[PDB]
Amino acid sequence: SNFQRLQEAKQRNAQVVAAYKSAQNSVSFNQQQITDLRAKLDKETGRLNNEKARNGELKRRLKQLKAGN
Amino acid sequence: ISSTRLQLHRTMQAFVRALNQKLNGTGISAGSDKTGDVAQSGARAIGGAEIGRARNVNGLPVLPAIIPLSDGQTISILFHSPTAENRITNSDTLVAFQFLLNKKDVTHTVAPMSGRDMTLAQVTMKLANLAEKNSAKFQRAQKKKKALVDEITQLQADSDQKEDAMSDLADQVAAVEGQKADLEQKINAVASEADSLYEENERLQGEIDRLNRTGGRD
Repeated sequence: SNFQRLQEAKQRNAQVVAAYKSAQNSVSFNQQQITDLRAKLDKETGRLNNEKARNGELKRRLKQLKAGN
Repeated sequence: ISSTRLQLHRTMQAFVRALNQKLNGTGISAGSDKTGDVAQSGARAIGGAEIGRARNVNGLPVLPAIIPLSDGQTISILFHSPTAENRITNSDTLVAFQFLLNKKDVTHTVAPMSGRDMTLAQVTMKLANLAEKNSAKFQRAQKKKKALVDEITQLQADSDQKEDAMSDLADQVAAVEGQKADLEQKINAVASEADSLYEENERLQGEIDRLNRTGGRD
């Protein structure tokens, strides 16, 4: 019978179009979120930079202080 | 009614001629396109019906006669031999009882038994009427079948093309996920380093103030 063929064709058609739409949106989504992650990493690196500079300056000042008793 | 071979052909051509003469008003006509074989001999009954190979239903002789009408319909009448047993042989009276139109049994209305007699004009007119009644739906059926073929082919091609397009998106997502995990690890490492360094700085600052309180041990 061709009627069962109609059934299977239309159900596979709907399935495939739904999959196509969702999979088409996924790429824009994941690009957005990877950009966000890059931004967070850069912010954290900036704070770490500041902390390292402070640590170096403070250690140098200590070594200046204690020398020669 | 008729012999197996000595009266069948003549009765069939006469029946076809009667059908043709009284089916004049309707565009449907009855006949056969078959013209013998490659050899071209005279005294040939070109116009008429066709006869099929004998079969046996439940131990009884069966002999068909197919009348292929125009417009795609057919009329078939069936003979059987009560006077003779075993094979049909030849020179043997035959009985016409079953009338079929488009493979559907229709003897039930064309040939009731009534008054222990029956004329042929009723039969001919009745078959003509049912043929011209049925032709409309018998013709729309083929169109709906062809439309079904065309539409299913188009739809299936659509689905295959779309799936071929779909294929690679999972792999794309997988690569994205790998990059995401790497970014998370990087962020965690940087944050841990920063907090540890802060604790170190606070301890050293406390020591610095404590030592400057006394002036570097004089």
